[PDB]
Amino acid sequence: MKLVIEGTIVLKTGMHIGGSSDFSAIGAVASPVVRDTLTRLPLIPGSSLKGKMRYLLAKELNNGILLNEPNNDQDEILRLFGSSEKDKIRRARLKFNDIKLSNLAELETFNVSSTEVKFENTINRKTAVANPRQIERVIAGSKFDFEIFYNLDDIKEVEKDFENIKQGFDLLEFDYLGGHGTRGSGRIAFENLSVITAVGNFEKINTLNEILGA
Amino acid sequence: MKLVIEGTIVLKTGMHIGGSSDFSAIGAVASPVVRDTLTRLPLIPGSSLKGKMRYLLAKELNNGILLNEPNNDQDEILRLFGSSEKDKIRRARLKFNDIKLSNLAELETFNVSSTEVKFENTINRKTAVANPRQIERVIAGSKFDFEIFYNLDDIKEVEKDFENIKQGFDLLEFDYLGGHGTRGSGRIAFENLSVITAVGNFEKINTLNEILGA
Amino acid sequence: MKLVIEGTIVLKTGMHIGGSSDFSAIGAVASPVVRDTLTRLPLIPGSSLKGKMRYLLAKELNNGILLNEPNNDQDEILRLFGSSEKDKIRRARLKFNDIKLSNLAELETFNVSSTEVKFENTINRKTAVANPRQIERVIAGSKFDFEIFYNLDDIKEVEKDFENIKQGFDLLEFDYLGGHGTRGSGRIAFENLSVITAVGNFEKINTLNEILGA
Amino acid sequence: IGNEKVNSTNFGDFAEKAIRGINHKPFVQKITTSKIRGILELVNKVYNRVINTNDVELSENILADIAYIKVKIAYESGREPVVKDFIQRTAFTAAITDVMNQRTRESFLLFARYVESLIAYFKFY
Amino acid sequence: TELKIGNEKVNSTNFGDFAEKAIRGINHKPFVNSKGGEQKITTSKIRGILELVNKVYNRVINTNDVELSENILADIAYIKVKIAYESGREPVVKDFIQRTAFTAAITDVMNQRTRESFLLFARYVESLIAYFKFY
Amino acid sequence: TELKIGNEKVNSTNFGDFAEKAIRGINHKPFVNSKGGEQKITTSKIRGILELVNKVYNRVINTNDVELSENILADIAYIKVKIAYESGREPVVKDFIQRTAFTAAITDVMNQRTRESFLLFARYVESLIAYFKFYGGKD
RNA sequence: ACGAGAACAUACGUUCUUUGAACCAAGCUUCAACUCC
RNA sequence: AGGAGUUGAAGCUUGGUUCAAAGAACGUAUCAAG
Repeated sequence: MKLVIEGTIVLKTGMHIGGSSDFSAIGAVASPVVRDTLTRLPLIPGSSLKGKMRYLLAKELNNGILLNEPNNDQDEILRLFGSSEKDKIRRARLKFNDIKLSNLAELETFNVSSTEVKFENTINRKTAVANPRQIERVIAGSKFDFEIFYNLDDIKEVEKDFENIKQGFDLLEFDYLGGHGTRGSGRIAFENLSVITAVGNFEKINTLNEILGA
Repeated sequence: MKLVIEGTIVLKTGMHIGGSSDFSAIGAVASPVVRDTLTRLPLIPGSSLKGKMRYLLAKELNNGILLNEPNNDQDEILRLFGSSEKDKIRRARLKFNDIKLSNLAELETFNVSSTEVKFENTINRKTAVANPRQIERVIAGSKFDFEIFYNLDDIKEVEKDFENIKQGFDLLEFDYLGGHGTRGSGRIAFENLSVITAVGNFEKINTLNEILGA
Repeated sequence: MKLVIEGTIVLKTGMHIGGSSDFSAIGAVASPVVRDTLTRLPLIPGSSLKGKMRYLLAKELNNGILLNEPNNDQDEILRLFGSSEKDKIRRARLKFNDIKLSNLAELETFNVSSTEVKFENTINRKTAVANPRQIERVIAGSKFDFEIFYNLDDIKEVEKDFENIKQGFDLLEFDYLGGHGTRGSGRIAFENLSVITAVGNFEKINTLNEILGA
Repeated sequence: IGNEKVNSTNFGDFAEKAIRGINHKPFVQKITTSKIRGILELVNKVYNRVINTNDVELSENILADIAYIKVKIAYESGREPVVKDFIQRTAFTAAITDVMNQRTRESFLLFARYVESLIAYFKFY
Repeated sequence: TELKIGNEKVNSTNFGDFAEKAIRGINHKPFVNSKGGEQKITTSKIRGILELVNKVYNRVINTNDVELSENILADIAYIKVKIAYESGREPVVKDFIQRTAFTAAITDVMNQRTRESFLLFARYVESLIAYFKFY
Repeated sequence: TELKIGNEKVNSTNFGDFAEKAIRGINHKPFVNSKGGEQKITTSKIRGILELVNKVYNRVINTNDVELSENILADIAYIKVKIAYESGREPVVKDFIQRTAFTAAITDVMNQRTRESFLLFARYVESLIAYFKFYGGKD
């Protein structure tokens, strides 16, 4: 049985994830955000969401500090986000996906593009001169409908797994998702979370649905 | 645990921050104020608040003057605002956020727009010919309800960290926040200052709220 | 460690300053006064006070003549008001603020409005046909409570800097503040000057009120 | 924001219609550019004090001001017949009485813009 | 998107070309001041007209809604009145308004009460004064 | 795919070379401001021109169709208005705009209302700024 | 009665860390509330 | 006995200054080598 964790990521601030570090232009936006190049719609990679969730969730478990290699931190983290140790390997139950922006229609009704340019600088404090900085940022209020496939390997662990998943989702609400987060960007807020089956039907889907949808 | 530093920034003067990313007219404002582009509500970037607070706090600490890079502050400032020096890298305990204008209804109650245009000029000293400019600027008495996340990692250093944070806010009361500050703008003040927990409870939460509520 | 220069500007004459975005009725005042646009009650911009003080100091220092660009003034002026030359940017130790009207209650005691429309014209001397105008001019006997943040850099120059500040306070007594001041406006009187610390305690602060508030 | 069939928008259009009604088939000696300006000057002398007030209602002194400019234009209409035809073909005293029975600041600004539009469109033709 | 002048239309790809043709109509056949002399309009009059528009422009580009508010369109009507008055002041201003058809554009804005129509009108006025200063 | 300036056409093989020739023709014969000495355009004004181009260039590179949308062409026409305004203000800007022929380029961008024409114009102006900083920089 | 048969180039991994769009600049310059009868 | 006529005119509409800096640039595991 395989479950699908359906929801929406809502941007509270910028969320500057991703980009080619090549030259863009001379006086134009530098380090653009990652996009789905067929549409060139702004994108959340599943790698970013998975890595940030794994970091925060493995910091809350192993209570306090996380000073270790990611291939061996905590057994719940290992069974949730995969493993690659030599004599001890188990699969990830979660399959993250590349998230695309979904509310471009609502952003077109406001006569705004899906992305903006934030202007920054710094002040070299010995000479007190400025050094400007343009970064592309997705606008706030941008919605990102995501699907994560959950591989239900064992019935005895699924409630602890979604307790940990709701724990990681609560941890991401008080942290940033990508990019210059300590400078007022990247703040997200998960909403409309639910779990539905892929094929067939799961019997105790309700305890999962409202330990996660609460 | 993580803590949330809730509060508000009230403006005593203009506080013009930022540069669009907008076209300009030829009889209207040059350098308009930065905005949250979904709502076209004026915004304080978290980068500006973090940079000004870091500069003032690392000017008070390191008693006297500072002339160095951000990586060469003392360990209080490096541990509070992050670091990127080569081996002794420190993750930032503070996460700032983009601060939208928060009391728009109470500005509209006095029947005025959220921003103003402030007419300026300069005179050439040898020919006495004027040179006018118009800067968009937020109106005084605009309140900005902010929140800053704090990362409780070492419980024996949280007292000194919040002492330093209240020090930085009390310095930033006597200084501008951004833009044309020496020429009469940017003077802010800090009100409604408190700290709350993200999830759970911190044991000496009263000794942090008292050191900020004075 | 900052000092705050509390004071009061007392108006002897009109002092019409500023450009508004008010639509002007054609039987009414044209080019009205600048206002603090929340209540839009009369305002002295900080930029106007800084510009006049820098002008009158840069006449008396470098005694007499003045035909140079503002970055090429004397060292006292650049270290007191700021610089933008590429090699040596000086961060200004002064910080002016927009000064709102304070004694509106004192004016309502006298039962007068806070400003007044002054009637002027221009006689074309060829055919003696006039050309009228109205200007909105603040009334005399109006106070303006201000406070200028002195940013203390080194105590070897604070005495000379407040002596120059009291010199610029003296020099603006005999010259206008803004607008049509060569024709009888803008006569100010700096009354009840003082200085105080923001936090901490300046040990030689009793000498500073002697050289300033006297 | 109603104020007797003339909104915050169509005030200049009503004044243009009134002046074009004046310009063809006038009274007998057409009205000059001095009395109508005197009306403009008295109403904008009230307007300066009005627009530098703070609140959305009117004081007692302001109602005294509109009442006294009503008796002033009553006197000035009592002087000449051409200004009687001017104030008759305008809804001027109607606007003043509506300011009496409405007592709202935006209505006074609308009436001031109406009489300013009267001045402007008299000058335009 | 749409703004009519006569039977001849100006839209938002195009206002620079009618500003060309409008100013180059003001030049090459200028105003005659009831004399044999020549007279063209000064900088301060047309740019007082620009500042008259830009008192409204600073509150429209700052806003969100696709329909203009009543305060804004009231000040648009005020712009039309001030146009009529400063036309009545000087005959050179009257023929500048009549040739560079400004009353037509401001009445178009008052008819279609949309945000983008006034923004196009502001583009057209700024382009008028741009091509005034260019020549 | 080929933008016309004067009697010789420029495309994506020559705009760096054309802008280099234009900048190096601005030097060796600079502009005189009706006084004794020469005067060339400063950094800040041409960075204003480049910022005006970049305000559209930041949006065009994330577009789909090969023909530009109408709000892009609106901003291109308004760039033409702004350049014509700022050149009429100062004659040193008019000399730089006419000699490093800008108005003809932006008009022929407005004729062939395609994406590649505007990109050719934008890389042309970017190369123009680049070669101005390359030759005789004052930093 | 095919140098063949069977075989996922796969598992793990945050485009991320540090950075005030700043600094400098009087809405001012020149104007008789006036002329005529 | 007061009538008219000027209700603002001209000038500047931003000037200059830095216009992405330092880091990491794949690490591992089978494969192989021993």
